[PDB]
Parts: sequence; C-alpha cells; structure tokens
Amino acid sequence: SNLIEVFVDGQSVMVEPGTTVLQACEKVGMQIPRFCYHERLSVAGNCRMCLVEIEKAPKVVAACAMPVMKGWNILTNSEKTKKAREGVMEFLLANHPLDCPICDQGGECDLQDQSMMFGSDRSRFLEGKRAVEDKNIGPLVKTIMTRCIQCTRCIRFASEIAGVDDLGTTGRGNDMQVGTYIEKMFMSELSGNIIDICPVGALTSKPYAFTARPWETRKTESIDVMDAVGSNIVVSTRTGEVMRILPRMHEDINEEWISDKTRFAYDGLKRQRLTEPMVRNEKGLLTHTTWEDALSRVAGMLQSFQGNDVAAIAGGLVDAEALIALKDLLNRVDSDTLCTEEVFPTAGAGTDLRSNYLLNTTIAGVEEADVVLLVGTNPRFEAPLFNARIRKSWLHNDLKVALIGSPVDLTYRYDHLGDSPKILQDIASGSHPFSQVLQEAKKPMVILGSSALQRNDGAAILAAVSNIAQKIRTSSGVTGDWKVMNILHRIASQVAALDLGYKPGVEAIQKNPPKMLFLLGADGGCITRQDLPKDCFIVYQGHHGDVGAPIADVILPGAAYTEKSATYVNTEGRAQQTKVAVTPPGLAREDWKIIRALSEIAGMTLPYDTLDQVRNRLEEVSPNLVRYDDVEGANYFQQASELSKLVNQQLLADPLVPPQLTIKDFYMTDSISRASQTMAKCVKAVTE
Amino acid sequence: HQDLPLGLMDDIYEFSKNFSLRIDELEEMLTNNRIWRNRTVDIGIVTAEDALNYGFSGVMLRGSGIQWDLRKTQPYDVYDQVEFDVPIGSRGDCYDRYLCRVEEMRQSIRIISQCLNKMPPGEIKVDDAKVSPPKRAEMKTSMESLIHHFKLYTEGYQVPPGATYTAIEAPKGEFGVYLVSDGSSRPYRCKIKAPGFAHLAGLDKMSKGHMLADVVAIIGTQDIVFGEVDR
Amino acid sequence: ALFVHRDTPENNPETPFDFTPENYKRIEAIVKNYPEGHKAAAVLPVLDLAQRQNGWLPISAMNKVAEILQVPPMRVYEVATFYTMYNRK
Amino acid sequence: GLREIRIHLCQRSPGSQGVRDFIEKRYVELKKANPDLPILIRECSDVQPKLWARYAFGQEKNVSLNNFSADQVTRALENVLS
Amino acid sequence: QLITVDEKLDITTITGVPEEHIKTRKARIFVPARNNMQSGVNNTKKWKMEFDTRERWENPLMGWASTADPLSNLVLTFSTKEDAVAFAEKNGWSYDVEERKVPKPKSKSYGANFSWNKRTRVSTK
Amino acid sequence: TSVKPIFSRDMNEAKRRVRELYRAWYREVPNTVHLFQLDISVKQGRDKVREMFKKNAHITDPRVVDLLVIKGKMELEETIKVWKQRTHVMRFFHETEAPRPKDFLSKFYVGHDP
Amino acid sequence: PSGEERCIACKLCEAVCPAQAITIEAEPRADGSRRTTRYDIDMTKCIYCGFCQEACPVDAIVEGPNFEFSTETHEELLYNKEKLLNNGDKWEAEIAANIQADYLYR
Amino acid sequence: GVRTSPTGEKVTHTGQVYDDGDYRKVRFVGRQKEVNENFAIDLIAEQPVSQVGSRVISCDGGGGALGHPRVYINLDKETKTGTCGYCGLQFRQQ
Amino acid sequence: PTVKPPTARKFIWTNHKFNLSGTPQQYVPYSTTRKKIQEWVPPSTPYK
Amino acid sequence: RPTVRPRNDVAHKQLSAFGEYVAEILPKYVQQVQVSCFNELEICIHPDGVIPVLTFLRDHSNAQFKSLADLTAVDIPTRQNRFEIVYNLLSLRFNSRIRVKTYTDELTPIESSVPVYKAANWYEREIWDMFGVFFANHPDLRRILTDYGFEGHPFRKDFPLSGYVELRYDDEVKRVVAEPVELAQEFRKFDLNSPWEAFPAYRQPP
Ligand code: SF4
Ligand code: SF4
Ligand code: SF4
Ligand code: SF4
Ligand code: FES
Ligand SMILES: [K+]
Ligand SMILES: [Zn+2]
Repeated sequence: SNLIEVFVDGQSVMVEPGTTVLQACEKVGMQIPRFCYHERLSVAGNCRMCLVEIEKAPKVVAACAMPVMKGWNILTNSEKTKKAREGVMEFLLANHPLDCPICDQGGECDLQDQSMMFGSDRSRFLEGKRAVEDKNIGPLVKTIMTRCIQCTRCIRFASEIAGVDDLGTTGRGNDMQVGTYIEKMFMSELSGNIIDICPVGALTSKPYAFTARPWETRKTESIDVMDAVGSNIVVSTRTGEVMRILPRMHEDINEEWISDKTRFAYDGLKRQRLTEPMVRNEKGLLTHTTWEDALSRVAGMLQSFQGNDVAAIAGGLVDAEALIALKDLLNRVDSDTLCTEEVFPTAGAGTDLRSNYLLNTTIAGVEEADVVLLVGTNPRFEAPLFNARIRKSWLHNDLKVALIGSPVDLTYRYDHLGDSPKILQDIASGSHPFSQVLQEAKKPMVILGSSALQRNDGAAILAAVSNIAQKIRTSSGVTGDWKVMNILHRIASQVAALDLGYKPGVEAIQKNPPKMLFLLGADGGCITRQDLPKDCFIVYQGHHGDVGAPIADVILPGAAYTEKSATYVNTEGRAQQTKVAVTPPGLAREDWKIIRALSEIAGMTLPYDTLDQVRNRLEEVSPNLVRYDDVEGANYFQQASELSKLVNQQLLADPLVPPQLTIKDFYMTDSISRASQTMAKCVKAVTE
Repeated sequence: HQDLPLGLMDDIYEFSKNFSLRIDELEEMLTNNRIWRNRTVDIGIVTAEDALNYGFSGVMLRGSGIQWDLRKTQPYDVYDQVEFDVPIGSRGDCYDRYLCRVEEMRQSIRIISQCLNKMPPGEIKVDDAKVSPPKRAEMKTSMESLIHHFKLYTEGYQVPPGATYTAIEAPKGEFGVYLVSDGSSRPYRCKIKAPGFAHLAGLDKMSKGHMLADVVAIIGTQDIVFGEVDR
Repeated sequence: ALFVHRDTPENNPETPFDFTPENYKRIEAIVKNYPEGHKAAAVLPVLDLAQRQNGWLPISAMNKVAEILQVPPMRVYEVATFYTMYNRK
Repeated sequence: GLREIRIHLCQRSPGSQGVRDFIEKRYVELKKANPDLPILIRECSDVQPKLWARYAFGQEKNVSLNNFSADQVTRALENVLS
Repeated sequence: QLITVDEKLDITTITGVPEEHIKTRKARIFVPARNNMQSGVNNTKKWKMEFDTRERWENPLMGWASTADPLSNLVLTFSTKEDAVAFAEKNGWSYDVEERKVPKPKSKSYGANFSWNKRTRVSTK
Repeated sequence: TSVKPIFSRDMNEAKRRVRELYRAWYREVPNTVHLFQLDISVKQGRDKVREMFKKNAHITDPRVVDLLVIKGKMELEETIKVWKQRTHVMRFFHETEAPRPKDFLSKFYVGHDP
Repeated sequence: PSGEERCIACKLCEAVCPAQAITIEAEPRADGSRRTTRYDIDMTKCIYCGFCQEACPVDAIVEGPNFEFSTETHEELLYNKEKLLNNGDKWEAEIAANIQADYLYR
Repeated sequence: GVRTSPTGEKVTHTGQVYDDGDYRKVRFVGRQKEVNENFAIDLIAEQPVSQVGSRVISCDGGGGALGHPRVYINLDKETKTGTCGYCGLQFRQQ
Repeated sequence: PTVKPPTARKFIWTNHKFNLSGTPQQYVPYSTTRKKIQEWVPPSTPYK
Repeated sequence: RPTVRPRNDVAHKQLSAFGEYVAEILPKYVQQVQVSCFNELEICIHPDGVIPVLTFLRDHSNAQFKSLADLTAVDIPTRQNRFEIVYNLLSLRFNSRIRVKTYTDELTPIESSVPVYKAANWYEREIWDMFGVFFANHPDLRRILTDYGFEGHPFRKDFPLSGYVELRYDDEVKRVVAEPVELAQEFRKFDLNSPWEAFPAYRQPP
C-alpha cells in the first residue's frame, strides 16, 4: 500500500514511510548498538554508536535518526560499520573511569556489553582522564557523574516523560556536564526511572547501593500493589531476600516505567512485620502463641455469633483469593457485612454493573481521547503511571485536558474550571463554555477520582458526572463503542472487592455494630473501638503491625504481595496475579489459607484446599477474575444512569480537595510505605 | 595461564639429564626377569582386529602391531615439529605393552630434549582480550582491559554455536571430548571419551582362559583410572 | 572556571536584581522580533541586556530572565554556561 | 431467605442474547422492585450464561441460561425471587 | 512394524520424579521480560519454563540460604510456546502460559523535535 | 499415532509381560528376605510389591508398560544377583522418614508447602 | 598499607569460583565505603584453584603459603570474614613477599 | 574499635553480635568468638588528607601494579575532601 | 629474614600463633551479617 | 593472522565430496549432510538406518571406519525427539573421522549397534543409564554408572542437578539410608547471558 522496500544486508523489508534505519533493522531481527537512542524518548543522535553504512553511500548515517529511503541496502556488519563502532567505543571509553568493580552497573552495563561485542579489546589512550564533581539530587538517585557519557537520556526523560525541566547540560565541549547547575533535588513521582534508562553507572539506586550483582539475583515477574494501576514489575531476589524492584514492560499499563513508591517502598517489607500469631494474655497484652491456639480462640468466638453480629473490613492490599474466602466464611455464619475501607456510592446501580466503577476507556484508550475532564482527583499522585499516560497524549496527540478541583500541578498545562462541584451541573446543563468543547469532541473521556467519592456527597457527584456522560452519548459526538465514563481507583484491592460483592465503605458496620470484627489488612483507621460494643472481639489478619494490629484481640500473620501468588484487579478491571518471590517470614502464612484453616476448625470447612481450587471459586462469583491480563469491558451505562437518577441527593458546598496536594503526601499511603525507611527519607527531603 | 618462571627450564634439563638411567634401573628389575616375564608374556593377548572393533586406543592398539599414534597421524600443537619413534609390539600381550610404555618414556625424554632447545620467545596466551584475560597491569590502567577482565571472570567468553569431537594422544590412549556449544558462555553438552572406558569393557574378552591372578596383570596393562572411566 | 553554581552571600537567589524601567521597554522590543509562541528566542539578547545593566550575571539575574520569558530556569542556566561572553563572576 | 443473585453472560455470543435483552429491558425495573438485593451482573467473553442464587448460610444454586429468551430469563429469576 | 496408540503421551511413571514434585508443582511458561537496566533484547528470544518458588531459610551455622526444593534451580528453554506446553503435559506438570509481550512499533521523527506549532518541540538537546 | 513398539504390540500383550514380572517378584520375596536377612516379614515384602504394581494400574500406553516392565526386570536382577546390598533393598520402606502430614490443617501448621 | 581492606565487594571471586565456595554480602559502610558484611569461603567446597585471586582486581583475596591447617572438626573449615582477615594479618609478611616475587608474571 | 555488648560478647566490625535471647551463642561456650581487631573504618580515618595543587588527582593505591585500578578524583568542591573509592585515601586541593 | 626482613605493617601480628584446632582457642564459625527482618513489637499498654 | 585459527580448504572439499558419496549410496536413511567450518563431517540419518549406515561406514572399502571412538546422547527438550544419538567414528586407513547422528524420544527404541562395534556395548548402557534411551537387542542392558535402585535419568535436562534423594548413615537402623535432599546452602543459579547478540553469522530469522 504505502509501504516501501528497503534491504537489510540484502533481505527485503517493507516499512512504513518515516521508519528509521534502526527500526528497519529491528524487523529483520537485528539490534543496532545504541546509547543515546531510547524508543520512548525523542531522538537525539548524539552518541553516534548507531552509525551504519548504506550501500554505495560514502558516509555512514546515524541509524536511530535517519529515515530509510526506498531501495536502500543497510550493511549492518560491513567493515565500514564495524570500524565506526570501534571508533565510537574508543572515544566513549577514553575518559570513562576504571570503576567496574565498585560500580553498581557492573554486570548489567550497556557500556560493558557493547564494548565486548562491538568495541576493540584494548586501549591506546595514553593521557589522563576527565573527572567531574558529583551532584546531589535527592535521597533516591546517587550520582557518580564521572561515569556519565553525555547521552542525555535523563534530560529527555525528565522533560518529556516526567514533565520536569530541571536537568540539562552546562558547559561546553569535553567539559560539558549533566546536572541541575544549582543545588536542586530531582524529586518526582517518576524520578527513579532515570536509574533504569541511564546506560551507565552515573545514576544508580541509592537504597540498592552495593548490595547485589545482577548475575546472582533471581527474577520474579509480579504485580505492583502500591496503587490501582497494576504496574507490571520484576522482583529481584537473592538467597531468599528481596533486593530491588524493577519495571516490567507492559505497553497497555505502565510501559517500562514505575512510580517511586513502587520502586523504593519495598524496604518496608523488612520492618514492623507480623511473624507470629498473637493473643491477649490476662493482663491485656498481646503475646505470641501457636497457630493452634490463635485459630481455636477465633473459631470459638465465630461459632457463637451469627448474622449482623459478625462483620469484616478489607484493607487496600488484600488479594482476591483472601477476599472471596472471607466472604464465604462469613456467609456460612449468615453475615453479609463484608466491607471495604474505600467508599463507593451504592445508590442506584451501585456495584450491580461493573461499568459503574471501572476505568471503562482503559489506560491505553487515553492515547485515543481528544478531551479529558478530570473531576476531583490528583492523578499525579493517585495513579502516577495513568498520569504519565495523559501527558504522553498531551505531548504527542495535542490532548485537551480540563480539571475540576484543586489546581494541583499535573506536569502539563490544563484548563482549570474551578473546584466547586456545581460546575458539573453547569457543564451538563449547557451553560458552562466547556460543554461546547465536550460536545464537539469526537472521543471525550471523563474521569472521576475514587478519592472524590470518599466525600459525604459522593453519590451526588457520581450522578452529576454520570449525567455529563449521558449528554455526550445522546449527541452524535461519539461512535457508540467508545466509552466516556471512567472511575480512577487508587486502591489495589478495591476493584476485586467490588467485583465479588463486598459492600464499599464501612457504613454498614456503623449502622449495625458487630460483636466480632475481622480486620483483613485494614489499616485505614476507619473503624476503632469507639465505634464498637465495649467488648468487641477484633481479629486482625495482615503482614504489618500498624494501625489495626494494636487494637486487635487476635493477630494472624499473613503474607505480603511479594510472598504469595495472588490476584489483583486494577482500575480498568484487568485481573493480574503476583507470584511468590520469597516465602512469608516466621510463622506467617498465605492469607486465604488462614481463612480456609479457620473455617475447618470452626466446623464450616470451605470447599477448596488449593490455590487452583479457590481460583475456580473466584470464577463462580465473577468469571472475569481468572482471565489474567484481559480487559473484559462492561456495558449498560444507559441502565446505570437511569438508576442513578431515582434518588436526588444534593451537592455539598465543600470544594473538591484531593487528599494529596504536594509530593510530601505521596510517599506514605499504605502500611508498607509507612514502614519504609526510604520513604521517610523522601518525605523528609521534600519538606526540609 | 602464566609464563615459565626464570630458571625452570634449566631444572627440567637437569632432571631429564639423569632420567634415562632411572628407566634403565627399572628395566634391570623387570625386563629380563623370568618371574616378571612369567607374569606378563602371553597374558591378555588381543588381536589387531579385535582391538579396533572393541574401541581400544593408545598402547592397547600398538601392542598388537597397529601403527597408530594421534601425535603422528593427527598432530596438534607443535607435535609435527618434534622427532620421535612410536613403539610397536609384536605379540599383543601384557609384556609387549609393558615394553611399549617403557620405550614411550624414553621417547618422551627425547621429545622433552627438543622442547627445551626449541622453546621460542613471545606471549603465552592468545593476544585477544575477548578470550584470554589481559595482564594485571593492563587491567589496572586501561578501561578496555578492565571491562574485559570483568566480563571474562563473570559471564565468561561466548563460544559460537557448534559441536566438535576433539581428541589427543593421552598417556592412556585417545582422550577426547564431544563439546556442544549453543552460543552462550556455558557449554550445552560435554561428553568425555575416556580411553579406559573401552579398555575396561574389553577385560572380559582379554581374560578368557586365564588364571585369577592374570586378571590382576590385565587390569594393570590397561592402566585404568576410574576417575576417567566413571566421570 | 566551574559550571556548577554554589550559593554565596554575593551570589544567591536573593541577590537583588531587576531590570530598570528603560530596560523593560528594550526587552519588549527584543521579544517583538520573534514569532508569537516562540518567546524563548529572546533568551540570549535578554541575558546580554541583564549583563549590560549589571556587569555580570548573578544567579538571581538568570532567574529573572527565566521568569520574564516563562522558560524553565534550567534552560537559561544552559545558555549562560554555554556562551563565553556571559560573565557568571 | 435469598441473599444475592449473580448473572453471568458473554458480551457478544448468541447464547447470551436473551440475557443481554433482559438486562437492557428489565434489569432497571427489577432493581427498583428489589433495591436491597445485590444483583451482580458480570460479563465475561465466551462464558455460558448462568444464574447464581445465594441463600442463607452460603447455600448456592446455579441455573444455566444458555440460548434462553428474555421472557425465559424473567421466569428463571422469578423462580429464585419466589 | 508400527503399532497404533490413540492415548495421550504421558511419562510421569517412568521419569523417577517423586509424586509430590509432579502433582503439587506449578510450571510457568513465559518469554522472560527484558532486564530494564539494559537495552539489549537477546534474552527475550526463547521461551522458558520455571517452577513455583518455595521456602528458603537461613542455615543455623553460617546463615546460608537453605532449601528443600529440588526444582528450585530448574529452568528449561524452548523454541516455541507449543514446545513448552507439550513438554509440560507429557511430564504431568500443571502449567500457566503467559503470552509473549512484543514492543509496540513506534513512530520516531527527529524533525518533530523542532516543531513550529506542536508540543513535541524540545527545549534542549 | 503409528509408532515403533518396544515389545508389546497392544495392551493385552503388555499385560501378559506384567503378570510374568509379578510372578517373578512374588516368588523372589521369600529368598530376598532370607539372603539379605531382612527384618520385614515375607508378607510385608509382598505387600510392597503389590503397592508398587498398584500405583501404575492406570497406564493405558503399551510402550510405557514395556518400559515399566523393563525397569522392573532390571530391579529384579539386581536383587537376584545380590548386586543390591542390604541398604538398597530396604529403601522401598523409608523406615527413617517420619510420616508426612496429608490433610490441610496438618500442612498449614508445619509450613507453606501444599 | 594504611590498614584499609582491599576488598570492595565486587563479587568477581564469587562469580568465578568453580565450586561456589564463596558467599559475599555487602552494603555501604558507615563512611559510605563499598565493603563486605559477609565474606565466607567453605574450605571443604574449595578446590584450591586460585581463580578467585586471578579474578580479584585489587589483590584482596589470595591463596597464601600455609598448608598446615588441618582441623579436628568440619565446622572449623567454614571460614567467615573474621577468620580470613585474621589469616591476612597473620601471613601478610610472607604473602606480600610472594606477591612481590611473582606479580611480573601476572 | 572492638567493643562488648551487655552479655560480654565482642561486636565485630560488621556490627554482628548475638542478642541476649539467642541460643546460637552456645557455640562459643568453652571456645572463643573469632573477631579481627584491626577495624578498617578506624584505620583509614587515621590517614592524613593529602594536599595537592590541581583540580584532578589520580590514585592507584600505591605500588603501581600492586595497587588498585587507577582512578582520577575531582577536587573542585572546597566543602569536602575527594576520596578514593578503592582505598579510601583522601585528597584536598591546596 | 635476617638478610631481607619483611616490610613492616602495623596490622601484622606481632605474635605468631600455631594451629589452635582442638583447643579452647579454636575458630568457631558464625554468620557475620545482622538480622534481616525486624519484627513488630506490640505495645506494652493494654488499651484494648 | 596470529590469533585466528587457519582454514584448511583441502579437507573441507574432501569431506564434502565424501559426504555426497555417502548420501548418494544410502539415500534410504540419510536426511542431512554438513561439514563444519573446522572440517568435521556429520551425517544425519533416520534412526532406522543405524545398523545399515554404520555397517557401510565400517566395511566399505572407501570408508573403513573401523574404530568407534565415542557414542553419546544429547538431550534437547524442545524437540519432539528430544534425544540425539551421536556416533563418532575413526578411519585409520584414511586418517579421517566422521560423525553420524540420529534421534529418538522417550518411548522409541534404537537398534543396538553392538553387532557393528563391540565398543558400543558399554556406551549404550551409559546412554540408557543416564538418558533413559532403550536399545533393542542389547546383550546386557542395565545401569552402569548410577547406584542400584537409582530412579530417573540424571543427564536429562529436566533432572535436577543435586537429584531428589541423598544418603547418610542412620544409627537407629544401622545402615545407610536415603532421604529427600536438603541442602544447607542451595546452589546459586546465575544468569550470565548478555542481552546483546555475539555472533551475527548465526542469527535466526525473526
Ligand atoms: S558504567 Fe559500566 S563500564 Fe562504566 S564503570 Fe560502571 S560497569 Fe564499568
Ligand atoms: S547521567 Fe546517564 S542518562 Fe544522563 S546523560 Fe549521563 S549517561 Fe546519559
Ligand atoms: S581457590 Fe577455592 S575459593 Fe578460590 S576460586 Fe578456586 S575453588 Fe573458589
Ligand atoms: S575479594 Fe576481590 S574479587 Fe572478591 S569481592 Fe573482594 S575485591 Fe571483589
Ligand atoms: S543511538 Fe544513534 S547516535 Fe546515539
Ligand atoms: K544506571
Ligand atoms: Zn586509591
């Protein structure tokens, strides 16, 4: 059609016009050497490692930037190409420091490896080397700038991806230095990604420093649970210990980035851990006991209560396996008070229809939107990788973005309509000028943050926002298959709990206080003993001792997300599973096994004894929960809107203020990140 | 790995000077001894054709008159630049194989004499820092040298994909390796051909119609080390 | 000389610098020479104008230019350290 | 008594056509009649449509809805609700 | 003279693997993700098969990492997804297959760095 | 599905070879107990033989049965010719290995293995 | 000569060891220096091949001249960093001389 | 800088010491805890900072090829010393 | 050493020690690393 | 060049011509013939051709491969026929070597080559012992290297390096006993493969 023919070493290839010589070589399966080029950044063409010979042409060309022409034969292994690589590698190493033994990149260094494969095997540089002073840019990223090869990946990433223009080059010639010039910290929710994209040891993880080498680490491909994006990760382990967290490429979720909480909070898994079951001694103090005794104590209380007298609350890091098991157990004593700490209005359709509480456009669908309206959300801190995707569309597609709420910094310019929730009434009625933008839009997208739904008037807001999406789809602006309404969650376990029939929020517990309460990783402090009968019997199951454990009667040590194979559903409804990287510490156990064991002792044995069986049970309640890496799609937005209009609830005057306004509120949000000494250094740095 | 320390060659010369007399004293005890001959002559006779079909090599072939020595027929390293004679037996028994080994010792001294006189100067490992590690002084001064030292001692050098069967004239017979490379820095498969594996498989054949004490002599004449037989 | 700035009592972000009214009128003419939407093109002439008023470029002078043209301060630091006619001392 | 109803169906398959028509026509009326009853509708591609009912103490019953019609689906729920 | 067997190839009984390391193990069949520290893609060509991670504890004497899982280090390489699945089936191993992730083709334009009216214009090189 | 056979051309042929192996193993147990001076009873030894044959009863592939019989005959020869020592014959009984918990609760208490 | 340890926890010796006889852990020292917290050599796994001292870029680990160190228990042959550092302090007078006599062949 | 904990056990340069309730200290009963007493962190801090008259200085640890790989150290900062990452010697521009 | 004495270092042992195996001065191995996982310590007050 | 292994063009032509010669004479079994860049000739044959091909190479006047140097197996689990049987033969008359390869799976027997080369007797016992490949019509096929009663075939790629059981002496039963393997220090798996291609000449197609 519009494809053109080129040759790579004589093999014909059909490429789209504009394809670069480097991209043509990928199709035949050749990787051209590179340093400055990165496929997710702008082309720079400065390292010159990609120089390649085009047949008959006397000058080598930079394959990463040169558009390939018709009939070109790219000679990727000719002597002219090989000598160009040897020459560039010679210049890269001329001033590079002899640091490999003390350098943390050693073993997974592109300079080392491309020197081995494409460079010469010796030196003829007989002078002294350049040495530069180091730059301090925060507690996360260590700089040894003598190792920098001036590829400018960090500068391009900081400016384009993170939307931060704080890194540049100062000076000229051989004395050109990368940095901030002034004493500044590069503290961004995405900052830790410059460690990955720096090809050399110039930028390195400060927490990870000196602890491991890459050849000795075992890699476990898993899922992040620090937010509801479900970023794909790799957990590096060595001899039973978690060493670091790396991004895992997924084009439709996180691409090859992760947030700084995902990257660095893992050190909280080594602190404040629950390693033994505990019960209260006669003096009212928690004391270690056996699995025998702790489960028997709970099973005895469980067998004596029924119906509303037993309730449970699920925290933000709970796996779907544990969720359904606890629902099944309480359903055998006739309790339906299965609650979450995160609120979602149950008015109208509630959780009957999945589309009512999903990111129906999907994360990838942001790149196709032409207008985005954000309501009551700081997506920069609630969903860092979802916010990075918006900026990608803002930068490349010219996306128009408007916000209702606090005028927070999103890393890109946007139209601020204000913070009063009555703007939503104006937009839907047609008086606000922005409604003209929405109507003209051909693929508009409306995102309402789950944080805004935590207000008392959350139901009114969801009705007001859902109404705006009703207006657009009645006009011709949209093609039908395109979905406009979206909810942006911030809690890893929220979507799975809603899918399973949990009641969002703890309103039911407040309405019928229980005599026995299960706190399943619940550390939001939403229910305290001041909300419960004087002798409530509280059971806490979790992996950290934080807010829930101190007030419990029985403590059951569970596993963290790195210590189990567990299912988590992200904000768009995609179901993904973690894998065991290391086993739980001490006497801690897999969370669904604790409930399965407790049920047997209580005489209400659940009908599943393996992870495969409890996942077959998950399929019974919601078949999408076992379709791993699949986004299913939910319809009946029309029906949800009709149900949402039955009850008319008014909007409070309070302006929409997101929970996280500045970066200091981003670092500590769950029990793991609250236990991280790395996260406390970040909080201290951005304040002091 | 390293070059000869200064003064080593003179000491090797001193040892080689007196060694033939030591072989002579050994022969004085055994070669013409009627008891030694009674224990070895016509013991464990193997025909030339049976030796080949049973997979024998080394002295087990040459004791039966087969004119084969991998150092002559398929030379490796510099064996084609040294002069020596291959001892050949005529009766295929333990005594002829014993004489072959004693004569091979004399020829080894003859070859060592030429190596001491013909030792050339120069480097000791291939000047190719992507295979052989650079000198420690280079590793501590040159960026390329340090990188190659680091990679050679962690990942190791990658071997192009392929499979070879390579064999030498080991003192016990043909010692070979069937080495399979998959393109990485670790071998995919490494079969070891031990000359004693086939030789011990022939013990049943070679011992037919002999006394219980002739089995002692027959395992002796094959020179079996169960490190190579068992791997 | 160096290409990293360290605050000192003579040279810090609170060192007083501001364009005189006459130089603001000149700044307006400089900025008018370039297409609307590309005001970053005025960085070189306006840094020079700051140096002609002041003699040299304190870090506060660099920050003022970045503020007038709405360019990130780093992008003005890169220019100031690249071209040799700017005196940073 | 009854505690929960779950309806499974495919978004595209003809076997789920009748259930899709029920939700698009009757679900809103059903939810208004039973505002305190979780009627979890969960779509998933390629699933055989089913109707799950949860009664007291975890008892469950499932009725196939394959190749049903909208009125046949209405009766099946009527049996559960009754 | 050939014979006919209509059955499913199974060799669980003639491999000598203990029963618990057949029935209780979960095999993962996947193409390894690119190590995001490096740009090389040569480690994402072949399919792998690994097993579920099991307990590692600290040796009382030295503090070394102990294990009782004989398959803790077993990694097999396969040319295709179907070669890996076939091998898992005949060995009786329950398995999960993960579809290969391929980087989406990109549109790289050096000229876009200097756009007249688009946000793709870079502020620095 | 046309494959080269080992010995048996169908399951009925294979079942014959299986029964001959059982007879040979059944008759050798009393001698095995005596030659190796085992401290198990002849009935215990024969029960183990039945146990080993029993756990292969589901096989329907004649080639797999032939290999199972081939392996079983080799084991019989090692025992008949006294190549096995006393230690080898007693490894079928795992006398020093404490019983392994089988139910869910027992396995939950001890560790993480399923 | 200052008394600072030569080893910088590069783990090249651990990588090359044909017997997997070396176990190393490291972290930033209180002065920020890159140093080991664990350095074990299982002397009953070791093959005394010298590959570790060839791989070491700073001459930190060496095989000394002592060969008369047989023990009465297995556990005494599991060396940790304290034992190996004491061996260095014990034998340095002779190790340095041996290195001086052979480093030009390396 | 060897020191003893309350139980009387010496603390190693790595900070190791068995706590009070740890049974594993029974291995030292009737024997001794091997502890090297030349702490490297303390010995390297006794070395005097070297005064040089250049922005960049090189260190090979001494001994030429018997030291460590040769590295170059930038001395532009006047608020701290330049330290060698291999041997810990310190340098200051004069 | 009377003719070519060894280089003096202040960390070198002044007193040589022979083989100490089988004595109360024998080497006893132990792990030189610190504890990896810090457990949660419950409060000492019975607020519950 | 001093560091580069020199090429021998005459032996490459010679071994190529002999490879076609064998292919022309044994078309019923020969599936592939190739000569490596270091001049080793490999004949890949259908497994039914083991005895006819090996007999021809031993007895034919222009072959005379009288000595079986080695017989081994290679396990490639990704292949349907995972086991590759490799015969390395030596011709003293023509001072040449040849490699003959075939294949089989777990359940398919290969014909014993003992009739052609008595040397093969123990090699096939080792292949049976260590890979579990059955050889039909073998005079005495049994384990040769492993312990009596050993279960499994250790040289298979999916057999764990340290096995499944380990031995110790137990005082209670006064004999050596076998128990499930536990390691005080687990073997440390290393990922050494660089993510950059080393040898373009061997690149597989995309
Ligand atoms: S960046 Fe790479 S080449 Fe440079 S010192 Fe570190 S490991 Fe060596
Ligand atoms: S610090 Fe790293 S990413 Fe930034 S320019 Fe230097 S080498 Fe490139
Ligand atoms: S000498 Fe011992 S410790 Fe050193 S590399 Fe060889 S086996 Fe490992
Ligand atoms: S002893 Fe040498 S090779 Fe081993 S970690 Fe220390 S510095 Fe590296
Ligand atoms: S990759 Fe093309 S010049 Fe850097
Ligand atoms: K890096
Ligand atoms: Zn130094």
